[PDB]
Amino acid sequence: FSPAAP
Amino acid sequence: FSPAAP
Amino acid sequence: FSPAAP
Amino acid sequence: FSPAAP
Amino acid sequence: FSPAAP
Amino acid sequence: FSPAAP
Amino acid sequence: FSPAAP
Amino acid sequence: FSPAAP
Amino acid sequence: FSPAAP
Amino acid sequence: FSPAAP
Amino acid sequence: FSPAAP
Amino acid sequence: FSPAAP
Amino acid sequence: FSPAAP
Amino acid sequence: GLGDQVYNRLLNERIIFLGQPVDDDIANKITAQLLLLASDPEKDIYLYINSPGGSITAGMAIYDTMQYIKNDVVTIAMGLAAAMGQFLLSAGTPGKRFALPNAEILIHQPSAGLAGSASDIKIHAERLLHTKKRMAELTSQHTGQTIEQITRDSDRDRWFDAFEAKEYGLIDDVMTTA
Amino acid sequence: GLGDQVYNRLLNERIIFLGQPVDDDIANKITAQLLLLASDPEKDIYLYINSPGGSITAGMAIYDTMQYIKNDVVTIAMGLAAAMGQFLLSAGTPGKRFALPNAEILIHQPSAGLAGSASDIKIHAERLLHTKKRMAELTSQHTGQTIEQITRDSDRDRWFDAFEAKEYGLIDDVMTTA
Amino acid sequence: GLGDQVYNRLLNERIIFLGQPVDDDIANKITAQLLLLASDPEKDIYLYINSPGGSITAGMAIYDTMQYIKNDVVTIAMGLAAAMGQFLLSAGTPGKRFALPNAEILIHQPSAGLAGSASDIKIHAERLLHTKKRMAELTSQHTGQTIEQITRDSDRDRWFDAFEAKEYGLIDDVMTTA
Amino acid sequence: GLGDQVYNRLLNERIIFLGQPVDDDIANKITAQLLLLASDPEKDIYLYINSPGGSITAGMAIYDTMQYIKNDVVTIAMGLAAAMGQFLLSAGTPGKRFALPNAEILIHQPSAGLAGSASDIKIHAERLLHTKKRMAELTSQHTGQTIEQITRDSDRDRWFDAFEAKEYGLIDDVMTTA
Amino acid sequence: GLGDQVYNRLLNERIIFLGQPVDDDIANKITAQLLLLASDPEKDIYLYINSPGGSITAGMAIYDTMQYIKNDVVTIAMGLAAAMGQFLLSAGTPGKRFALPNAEILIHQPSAGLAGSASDIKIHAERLLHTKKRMAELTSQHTGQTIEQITRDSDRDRWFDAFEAKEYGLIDDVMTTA
Amino acid sequence: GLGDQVYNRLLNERIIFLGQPVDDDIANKITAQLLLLASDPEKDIYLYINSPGGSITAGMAIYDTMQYIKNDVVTIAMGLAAAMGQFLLSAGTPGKRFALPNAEILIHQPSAGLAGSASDIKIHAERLLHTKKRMAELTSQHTGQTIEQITRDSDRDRWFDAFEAKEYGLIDDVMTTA
Amino acid sequence: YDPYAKLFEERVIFLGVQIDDASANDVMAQLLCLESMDPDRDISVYINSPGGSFTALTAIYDTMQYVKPDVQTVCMGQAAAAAAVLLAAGTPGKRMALPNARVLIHQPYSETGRGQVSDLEIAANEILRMRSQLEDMLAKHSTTPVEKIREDIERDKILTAEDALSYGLIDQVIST
Amino acid sequence: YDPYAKLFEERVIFLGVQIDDASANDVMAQLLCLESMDPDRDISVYINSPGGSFTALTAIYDTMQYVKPDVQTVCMGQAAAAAAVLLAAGTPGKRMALPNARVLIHQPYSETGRGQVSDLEIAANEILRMRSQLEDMLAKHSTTPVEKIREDIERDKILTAEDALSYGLIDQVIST
Amino acid sequence: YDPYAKLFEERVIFLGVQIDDASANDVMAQLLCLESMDPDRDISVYINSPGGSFTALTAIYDTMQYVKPDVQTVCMGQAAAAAAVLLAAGTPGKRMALPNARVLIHQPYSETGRGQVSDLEIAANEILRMRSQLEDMLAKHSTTPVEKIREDIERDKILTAEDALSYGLIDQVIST
Amino acid sequence: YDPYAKLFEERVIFLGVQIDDASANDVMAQLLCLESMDPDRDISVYINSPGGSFTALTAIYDTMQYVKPDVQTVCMGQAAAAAAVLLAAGTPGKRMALPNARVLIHQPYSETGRGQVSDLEIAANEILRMRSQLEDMLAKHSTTPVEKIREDIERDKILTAEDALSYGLIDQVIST
Amino acid sequence: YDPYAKLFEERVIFLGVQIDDASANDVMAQLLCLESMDPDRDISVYINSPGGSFTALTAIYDTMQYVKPDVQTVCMGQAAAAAAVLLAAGTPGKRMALPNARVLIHQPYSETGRGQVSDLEIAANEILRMRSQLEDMLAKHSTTPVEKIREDIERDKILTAEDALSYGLIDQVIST
Repeated sequence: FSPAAP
Repeated sequence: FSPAAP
Repeated sequence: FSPAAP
Repeated sequence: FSPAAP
Repeated sequence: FSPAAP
Repeated sequence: FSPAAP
Repeated sequence: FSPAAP
Repeated sequence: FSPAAP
Repeated sequence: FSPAAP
Repeated sequence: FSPAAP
Repeated sequence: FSPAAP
Repeated sequence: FSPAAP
Repeated sequence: FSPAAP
Repeated sequence: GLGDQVYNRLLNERIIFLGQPVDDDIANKITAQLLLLASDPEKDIYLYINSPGGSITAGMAIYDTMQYIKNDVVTIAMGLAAAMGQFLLSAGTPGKRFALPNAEILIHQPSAGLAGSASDIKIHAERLLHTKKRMAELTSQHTGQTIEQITRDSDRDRWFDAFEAKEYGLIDDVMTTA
Repeated sequence: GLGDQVYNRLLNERIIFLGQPVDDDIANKITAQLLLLASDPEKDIYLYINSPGGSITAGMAIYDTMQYIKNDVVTIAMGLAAAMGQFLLSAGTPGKRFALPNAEILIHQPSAGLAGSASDIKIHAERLLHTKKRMAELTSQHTGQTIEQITRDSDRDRWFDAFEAKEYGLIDDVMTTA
Repeated sequence: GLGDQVYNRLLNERIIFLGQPVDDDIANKITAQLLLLASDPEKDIYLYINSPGGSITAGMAIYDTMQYIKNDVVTIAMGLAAAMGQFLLSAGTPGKRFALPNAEILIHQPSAGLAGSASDIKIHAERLLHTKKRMAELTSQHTGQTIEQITRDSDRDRWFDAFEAKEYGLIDDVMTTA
Repeated sequence: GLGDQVYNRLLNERIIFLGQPVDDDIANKITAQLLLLASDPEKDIYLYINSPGGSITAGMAIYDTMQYIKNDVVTIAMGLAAAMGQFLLSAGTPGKRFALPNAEILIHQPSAGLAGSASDIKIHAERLLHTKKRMAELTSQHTGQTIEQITRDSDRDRWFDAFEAKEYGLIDDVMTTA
Repeated sequence: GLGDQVYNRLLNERIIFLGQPVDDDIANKITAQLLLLASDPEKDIYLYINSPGGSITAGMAIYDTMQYIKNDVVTIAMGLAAAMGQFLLSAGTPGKRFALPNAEILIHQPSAGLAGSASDIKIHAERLLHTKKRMAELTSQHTGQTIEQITRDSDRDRWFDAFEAKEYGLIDDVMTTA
Repeated sequence: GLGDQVYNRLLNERIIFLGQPVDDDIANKITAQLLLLASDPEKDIYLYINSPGGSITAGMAIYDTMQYIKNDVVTIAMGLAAAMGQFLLSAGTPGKRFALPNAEILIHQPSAGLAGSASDIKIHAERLLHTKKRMAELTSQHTGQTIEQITRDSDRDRWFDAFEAKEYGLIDDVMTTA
Repeated sequence: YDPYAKLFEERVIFLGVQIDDASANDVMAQLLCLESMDPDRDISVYINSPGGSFTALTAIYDTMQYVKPDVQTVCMGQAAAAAAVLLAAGTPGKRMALPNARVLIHQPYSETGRGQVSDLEIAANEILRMRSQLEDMLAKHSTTPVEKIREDIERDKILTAEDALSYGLIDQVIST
Repeated sequence: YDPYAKLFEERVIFLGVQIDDASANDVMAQLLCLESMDPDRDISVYINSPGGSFTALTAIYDTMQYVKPDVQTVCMGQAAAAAAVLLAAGTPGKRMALPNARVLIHQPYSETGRGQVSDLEIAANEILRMRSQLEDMLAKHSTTPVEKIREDIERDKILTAEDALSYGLIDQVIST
Repeated sequence: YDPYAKLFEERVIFLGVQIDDASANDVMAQLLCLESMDPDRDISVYINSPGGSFTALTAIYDTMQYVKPDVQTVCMGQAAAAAAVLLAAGTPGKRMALPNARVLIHQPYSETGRGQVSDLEIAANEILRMRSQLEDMLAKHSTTPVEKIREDIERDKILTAEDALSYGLIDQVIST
Repeated sequence: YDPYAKLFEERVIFLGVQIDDASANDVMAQLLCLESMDPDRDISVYINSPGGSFTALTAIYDTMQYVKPDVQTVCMGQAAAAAAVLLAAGTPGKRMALPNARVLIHQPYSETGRGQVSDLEIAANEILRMRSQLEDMLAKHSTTPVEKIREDIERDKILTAEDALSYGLIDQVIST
Repeated sequence: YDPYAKLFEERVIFLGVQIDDASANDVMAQLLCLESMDPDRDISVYINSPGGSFTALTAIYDTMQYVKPDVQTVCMGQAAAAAAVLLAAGTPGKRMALPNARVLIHQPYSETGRGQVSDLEIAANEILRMRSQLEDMLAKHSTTPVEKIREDIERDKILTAEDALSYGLIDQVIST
């Protein structure tokens, strides 16, 4: 999940 | 059931 | 059952 | 139940 | 059962 | 249970 | 069972 | 059981 | 199954 | 089973 | 778990 | 099992 | 388990 | 028992109930009751039908003992009359078959299960076909409809209201109130 | 309460019902009833058959007590009479066997199951074959057909209506009306 | 049901049925009935046996009760008499044992199941062997055959009709007709 | 129906049957019957034992009510008398214990099962050991054997005939005929 | 019919049996019988206990009924008296509690199962603790022991024979013979 | 035999037992008994409660038929009175509700389970909430507590001793002794 | 397992389980794979089975009939019902059996599901036609006429190696 | 299966089943393996579970608390009981939820077996202490005081993404 | 598992389960594969089984008798009816057993399913013929006459190593 | 799974299931395998188990005592009676627990089979001796005297991290 | 699993399950494989079992006796019935047990199925002979005489490490 996770 | 039975 | 039994 | 039944 | 029992 | 019932 | 019971 | 009950 | 399938 | 199969 | 195990 | 089998 | 097994 | 008491008294009057699927036990009891009430050769018998049907053989025993005696039997359908139930209901003496206004009748085709070797399956197959033909012929004779019409209408389950049953010939007349 | 009362009041008329598969306890009950009714040596005993059959030994006990006594036994078939049922039906006094017009009679061949070692299986096999031959000879004697005719006819299950069973020798005459 | 009063009316004539597998309950019933009928010491007691057998201990209790009283016991076999059934059949008073023409008598050897440690199993094994020896000795004493003849004949199950059982010694005479 | 009036008329003769494994219900029933018959303090009470045993506590209740009353109790064993059964058999009044010639007596050591934590299992263990010692002492007191002899003979199950039981001390005398 | 007859004729002598685990039905029966016998305010009521335990609320209902009536309740324990059984046994009128020489008494701690959310578990936990304290105080009041002695002794199950139960205070006196 | 006799003889004194979970059958029986005893309108009717609760509808039927008649209903609590049981307990005539000293009263708000589509779940949810509010208002009216106080106290299960129940208002007075 | 795969390259196919859909599919897939290889090489089928389903029976039989390479069959321990006609369905002159073989032939068994009599009539007619097809198919694969099978198949019949050879089910018995 | 390991190389851990011993052991082993690498990389835990045991709950929680690397948590679908407290146990400022995510908080449920009164008392005291510790530790990770926490936890409480953000269980909701 | 195959390359076959279709097929496939190599090497089989079906029994017997290579058979622990006849079916002069081995011989046990009396008669005659062939083969493979086998087979018979050696079921007992 | 073996190469052993024969067998198999390498490296055992059989825990304890390398134990999640004794069985100064871990000690429980009262007496003496040996061994690995733990073991006792440290079952509680 | 295979190279065989056909078959398969690898190096057997069948017991015992290299055996945790006798069956002077071992010797148990009394007599004689053989072969491997085994086996007997060493079951107890 980037941004921001990753 | 009369009439007519009985 | 008559006749004939009974 | 009277009245009225019985 | 007669004769002979009874 | 008397008294008082019965 | 007699004798002797009864 | 008498005596004493009954 | 050839011929003809394959 | 040879002979003769195979 | 170091430190200190390992 | 040798000797003697095998 | 050595010594002595193995 | 209250239920045993009420059945005893109603049977004492003239009446016979049928309120469960037809099997050997209930058929034997009904046959015994019919024979017992047959002692008087003048008073008629009354049979109340409320059942989803049952075995063919028991129903045919009941049908035969109904047809045997001189005493006229008057069938009244209440609730549901299906499979052998409607057959027994239609088995009553002509002009003396009745149903309640909300009574519901179901014409059904015989069904059974088979197992075994090929020859046994064969034999039971012709036996079932013969039974079906027997039932169709009896229904056609009783209702007055033509044989092929009956065997065509019995292909699938068919539902009937009181007036539809009266028109079809299953029931002589429908009662409305006392 | 209904069934017991009607069965009692029918038993006072020398009528015996057989409306369930034949096993030990019902066989003992029927034997007791037959012995009880045997007290009067002139009045005949009427027996009604509606059963799919049962155990061999119980049926043979009923058969032996049936032909033990002087009292003539009149068998009436209603509904279904199969396996031991038809044997008891045809075991009645000659000239006094009847069936309802829509009664079905099934000639059936004995079946059983075996278990154990080879010797036990053997012994039970000869015993069962002896029972087969005993039944075949008895029914050939009763019906009037020859032994090999019965043996070939009884290889598979066979069905009979009233009239073809009557002409086959199983039944003396068929009931029509009261 | 009919069973209770029919059995009572038959017992009023000194008649006892054994129409089920032998266990503690039926053995207690039969012993009680034998003791009750033993009140009159000049009337015979008749026992009709139709059973496939049961437990050894209950049968031995019944046998001891039979042997205890001075009332002569007449045993009649109908249907099947096997295991303890045939033992009780042959345990009757000499010259007073009968069977129906189509009755089957099965000479059977005791069987049981064992469980537990290697020491308890031993003790139960000698107890079972002792029971076997006593049964064989009692049968030989009652039938007149020798010990070893009964022992060799009882290795496997054996079947007897009325006549060959009469010839063997298990039955004094065969019933023919009333 | 039948099966209860015989017990009534036997109880009218001061005879009590124990034909089932000993549990709470039968123990309470037998205790009630013993107290009921204890109303007359000069007529003996006869107890017939045929059972494979049961719970310890129920048998002990029966035992205590046997030696509570003045009436002398006479025990007769037929069939099987095992575990609690033989204890009740040997608990009778001295000189008034009998067995039938083919009866079997089994001396059996008590057994049970335990569950729970270490302390609960411990407590139940000493309770079971105390019950063991109690039973051994009572048996030795009744039969006249020493404590060591009884406790060594009761390590495993033991079987006894009528004569072996008479010689050991479990039975005062064995009857042969009436 | 034997059990009902003997229980009725014993109840006519003001004797009540508690020979099964204590539940709602038996508690209601005992309460009804106690109220019925409470019609005469001069004749004492004798209650016999052979029970392995039961529920708490039913036992407390019986205890309250016993304490309410003016009739003295004489308790006799035979066989086993455990859990609620010993509580009812020790709940009798002072000077009128007895046990048989081989009677066995078990002091037990209440046990139950709980389920649900944390709050429900909590609430039922204090309810169980309150019930346990209630029982401990009641039995300490009845026996004469102090609260702390009862709490220490009731932590685990404890067994008592007749004499040590008499010494403890659970039983006022032990009977030996009639 | 015992239970029917004692219940009949207690009902002859206008005493009704409720000693089992409340369902349709017991509610119908209690309604019938209340109507029957309502024939005499100048004698009180006494109702004994020992039950762990039951269905809402049956309890409300009993409640309505309890307050329909002029006869004053005196409720006595023994053992356990929980869920609908305590609701019936507190529904008695004011000034005539009593409990035994060791009786326990459990206040328990209703519980149920639902299944189906969203709309059906909704409808049953408002029906259940309306039933809960109905119960809360009725309890507040009967006990004299404010409605919000009862609602707050009924969120969880609550236990009450006899004296706490008296202080709260559920019970008018406590039976000390006869 | 490894031995089955190793024997596979020797054109040897086991039929050691009850005949059903999965086993038939595997057997016919193997037959197609082998015929896709050198079509001048025989395929050996070792049969040890108590029979099984029927559609699998006919599918395997048709697959054997279609494949141009000659297929030989060897009885093994037991061949009953379906296995009997698989064993008899091999190419002429290439049917073998072990000295202690145990061959059983019996008419098909079936259980028509319960229902109204029209469905049972349809199913019974289909069963009868199936039985007629099988008697004809077994008659054309053996020297015995149709009527001889009519007497023989009505009950179960058991034949040994020599009995099967004399009857015509197999061609030769393996000795050593 | 392949995508699980493929995500695993990117320091992403799924918690998609009920919390029990085996799943907790796997999760803690993965956490230890990830922290065995350079501790300067964050660990992402994706939570979609209806809860489970409490001992495993605590094991995973204090395993997360022990490791130096920051642990971020992202909720998906739902998070109840164990899942909710594990989600709230992430590093501050690094808790995320999806717009349609569901959060459920409820007090622990237990099934204390039958036993003597002393055993029931011991188990009940343990359950009460466990619930008190759980609510205190949850209040530690949230802005709300403990009083509000045990007011709310008495029944079931269900919060959406915005509700969780306002309550303090979630630092920020994922949008796109 | 690895030791099974490793011993298999040494022409050693285990029979450690009950005799049935699958085990018989597997063991005789192993026999065929082993004899596919040079037929001048013996095949050793170790028997430890409580027996099994008679058809698979006969299949294994026939495939042992067919192959040219001699077969060693060694009893190991316990050998029941089918196991006993396999052990006695080895090449003469080269069948051994362990000092504490137990050998058991008993007549076949069968379960004729219920049905028509003609079907039961056919099955009973088949069982009788099968059993008779069994003692005929056993007497052929032993030194005792057929009548002696008839007398000794009617009940269960249990023989030790020395008893089996004296009886002719075993040619030698290995000590060490 | 991969993480288990990967953690294994750093001499870390999980005990996350009930104590029984198979798990214990694997446990001391791994203990001996780690012994196979240099005996100067410690062995770390992570314990999260609700306990289990007594013979298995005793075998693991004996293996731990026999191993010359010092073995350190870390409790986390929960430790029941078997887990408690194994955790306390570690070398002195090397027993750790996580801050929120739960420790439980209770006397052994067993289900003695129904049988002859002599058998029950033997089993009861055996279980009493086993409990005495267990409590003596527990007193060996703790500063508390034997009588104190006999009093404390009669019922269930539950200790937290600080409680266990004060009691003597844990040398130190790790924080971060 | 990997540790079992790795320990296999050092001639260490586990017996951690109940004695039956499959486990025994694996056991003597491994014993024969180790014999083949090297006839001049000992084989170590670690026993932790509650017992099992008797035929498998005797098979393993005979395999141990036939193997020329000595067989080390050590008890681990608990050994009973088959395990006890197998542990006592090791080479003289080289049998060991752990300090907290638990050895149980008990009389054989079985279940004679329902049958005709002649069959029960045959089975009873067989079990008695099995008992006599087992006791004689056990007394052979111990200093105690046969009648001493008669007194000591009639019920269950439990021996610890020192008790087993004194009685003769164990040659030496492993200390550390």
